[PDB]
Amino acid sequence: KTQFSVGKMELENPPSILSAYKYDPITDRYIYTTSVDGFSIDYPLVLTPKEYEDLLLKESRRDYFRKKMDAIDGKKTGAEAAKKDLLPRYYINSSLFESIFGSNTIDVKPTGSVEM
Amino acid sequence: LEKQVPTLERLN
Amino acid sequence: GKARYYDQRFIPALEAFNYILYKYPNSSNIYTAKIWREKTNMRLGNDAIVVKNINQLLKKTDLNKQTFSDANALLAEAFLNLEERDSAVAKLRIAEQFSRINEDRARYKFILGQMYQEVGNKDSATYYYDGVIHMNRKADRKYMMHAYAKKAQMYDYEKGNDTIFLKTYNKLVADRENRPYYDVLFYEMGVFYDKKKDKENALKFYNKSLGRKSKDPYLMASAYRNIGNMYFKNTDYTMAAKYYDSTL
Amino acid sequence: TTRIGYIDMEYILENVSDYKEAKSQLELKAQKWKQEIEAKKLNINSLKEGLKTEKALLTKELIEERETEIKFQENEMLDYQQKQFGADGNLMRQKAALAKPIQDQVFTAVQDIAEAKNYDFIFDKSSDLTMLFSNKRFDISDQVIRILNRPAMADRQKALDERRAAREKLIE
Amino acid sequence: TTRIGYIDMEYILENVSDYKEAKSQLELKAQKWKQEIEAKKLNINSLKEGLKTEKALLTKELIEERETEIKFQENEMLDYQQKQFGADGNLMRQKAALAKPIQDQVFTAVQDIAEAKNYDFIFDKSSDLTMLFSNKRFDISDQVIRILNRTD
Amino acid sequence: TTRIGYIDMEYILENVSDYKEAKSQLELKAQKWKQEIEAKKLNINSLKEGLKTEKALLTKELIEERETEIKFQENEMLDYQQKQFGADGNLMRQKAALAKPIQDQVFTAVQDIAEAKNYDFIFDKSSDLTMLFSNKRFDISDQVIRILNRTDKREQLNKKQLKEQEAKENREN
Ligand SMILES: *[C@H]1O[C@H](CO)[C@@H](O)[C@H](O)[C@@H]1O
Ligand SMILES: *[C@H]1O[C@H](CO)[C@@H](O)[C@H](O)[C@@H]1O
Ligand SMILES: *[C@H]1O[C@H](CO)[C@@H](O)[C@H](O)[C@@H]1O
Ligand SMILES: *[C@H]1O[C@H](CO)[C@@H](O)[C@H](O)[C@@H]1O
Repeated sequence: KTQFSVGKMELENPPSILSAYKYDPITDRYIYTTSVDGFSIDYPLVLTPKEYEDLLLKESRRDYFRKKMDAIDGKKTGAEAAKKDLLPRYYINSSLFESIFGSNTIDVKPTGSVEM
Repeated sequence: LEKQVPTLERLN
Repeated sequence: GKARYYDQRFIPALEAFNYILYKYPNSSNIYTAKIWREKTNMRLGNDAIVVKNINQLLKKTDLNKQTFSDANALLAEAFLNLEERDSAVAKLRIAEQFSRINEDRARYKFILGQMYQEVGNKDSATYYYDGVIHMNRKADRKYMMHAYAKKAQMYDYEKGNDTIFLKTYNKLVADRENRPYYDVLFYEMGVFYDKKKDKENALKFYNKSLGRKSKDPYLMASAYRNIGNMYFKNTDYTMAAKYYDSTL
Repeated sequence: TTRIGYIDMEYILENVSDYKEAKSQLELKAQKWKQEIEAKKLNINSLKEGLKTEKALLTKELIEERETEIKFQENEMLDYQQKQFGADGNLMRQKAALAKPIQDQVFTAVQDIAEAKNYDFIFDKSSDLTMLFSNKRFDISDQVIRILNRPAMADRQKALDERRAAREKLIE
Repeated sequence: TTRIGYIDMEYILENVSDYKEAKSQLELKAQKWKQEIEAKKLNINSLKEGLKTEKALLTKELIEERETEIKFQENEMLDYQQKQFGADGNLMRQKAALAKPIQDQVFTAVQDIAEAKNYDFIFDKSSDLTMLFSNKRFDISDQVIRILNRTD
Repeated sequence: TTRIGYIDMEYILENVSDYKEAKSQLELKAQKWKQEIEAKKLNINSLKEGLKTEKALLTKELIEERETEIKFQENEMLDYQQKQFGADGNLMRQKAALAKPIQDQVFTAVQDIAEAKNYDFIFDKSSDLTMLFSNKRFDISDQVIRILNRTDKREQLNKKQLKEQEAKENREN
């Protein structure tokens, strides 16, 4: 035994609970709101430009890296589509690899008769 | 008119 | 990278070109990779960076004539995106001068004529349209026919000679090799007769252009709208309404 | 003496049916709450329309009393919404209750593998911290999934030896 | 040869000071502010409905002043919301004043421990999403707590 | 034992000149868009003032047409503002797409560095706050920056240099 310090895993919000950023041009702000049907579930988070921009850039960089390595790995149910935009250095696909013959099937068959 | 026909129907 | 670029997938194309520039220093395609990276950046909306890098590369490279023309065409496109008409004109002039492909040369001369016509310099626009005409069968006939159309657009209606214009465009429109562009010519002739206050001939040539079945929707719409305007200005509002319904 | 592995919890949870079942149950509960809130909204709108249809007939005291009743109903709706979908209650609790069994199974498998392979830390590749490089032999996602769902010459020589042993044993 | 430790920021924060009670009070105040915002939204909606009900009886001039009053109320609610819940101010400023001195002290103590004991990496386990499992033997939070408690 | 390296993506993006220049150009484009929005606002205000000045001399129908035109202009301005500066507008999308080629180059360089030097893990230190203290000995950000500058300022070898390189690399056989 090593007495691990266990973290946690949690479910995400159901699709009926929207969570989005809205741009208010009256005050030129970006407000993050998590609402089910217009009712703010938590406190709204209003940020300035260059405050929303930094977080958006950080999350976009993280998502880009995550999608790239998900495509590289391949076992994520959607990486096959993203493998096209990958550098071929990072993966090998068998659709363009062939054996000495195109398949392993044998189909040479005889027809006719033989008499003794 | 059609908004006040119901209260016309409503009585007592 | 080239296949991704022509598939309009610019981020992976840039990745391929950057990998060429990163992994193969001893390659002989370094300059081609640099130019292709720059045009990919231009497609991504980085025209200032493109101008800077291409100017840096062209400073001391003495590269091949065709790649020099390609780099200058890229510079012209980047300057167009930056809204610098003079720089774009100069770069496109160099690209057309150093180009070896006849189709590209005709396209560049046509675009130079278009630029000068947009600015209003009818002398230089006429020069470049005539240069396209002088390339008679070395390029697609669309460039020559539309150069004739744009030369008709820049006609001088105050001092110009109507007889020479009419004879030239009648010779053009009575030619078998010009059939796929008859509409484009016919419309122009109608416009000419529209601006000389000759409603009969203008209507006749607009009808010819319409009967040519342009297959370009805006040419058909323009002919219908021009006939509608001719009828509207003649206090004939029923036919004007009919032709407006036609162009809608 | 300090080994680090990674889990990639997204891929692991993609291979657990209980995760999809829990997501469906959470969606069903959310839909039930939304339907109840919609019923309350319908009642409040009916009250508002009833007040509107007589706003030009009765005196100010009755109008004010009905408006206070409508405000009380709206406050009751707000309290119900804060109780159901709010920051603490009936959604956080439901999410925790639904995720507790899946967390138990997944973390039991991960702990078993970590103790077996003597890992000191087990990071998550799908978390906010991004690893641009991973050694790919410290990835224990496949072993966790298997637990939850339950030198060519040397290889050739081993295969030949196994074939010989199997053929010898089968006939006798 | 690579030495790795970790800390639990929440555990240290709760141990060194009364962080939990102040955080709960701040959460209650934030919930009160959110409910006030919802009440303002309800009042604005009621005013809009009342204006919509009475339009024929108006001269389009009192309609204009009622619309300006509604817009003023909406802007007042919006600026109140920005002031209370902005990325800097009255919630983030209060949370910062609550947790910033202790966070800086913990950072300084962590740097001192890392320099003294030649640590290579010190990870923060407080997120609980990354760092799913930790050996708890490479845990230096009691040292951080004792260093913090040494200072008055 | 495991060898851990890390980069700082914000630091790398700060030490790339082309990225900074592109960001400045994007800010200039955003300023131009804001000026266009201001021009639209000025036109809308002029229309509103014109309607208000002569509102008594117009019939109900004409007032309705002028008000509909003003509403159409206001809706067009709102649509332009949301399309250019929205949460997923042109400005934000173009800002997010600036670093993608740099991210590709950084990823490739990190793979190559981790292959060269026996690194088991390479983290992005700026992705989250998990990495509290990181020894600067394991920061490969400056190496990545050197690689990025090297590929940015690449130069084609001359014919003599190419022949020398071929002779050198062909010496194994
Ligand atoms: C491009 O070039 C033109 C003339 O060559 C300049 O006027 C312009 O400012 C830009 O540098
Ligand atoms: C374009 O070209 C014409 C003929 O070369 C000039 O006259 C004109 O000024 C412009 O440079
Ligand atoms: C063009 O010029 C000819 C003579 O050159 C005229 O006959 C004609 O009417 C038009 O003016
Ligand atoms: C509009 O009107 C013109 C008038 O001839 C028609 O040709 C056209 O088909 C459309 O009805």
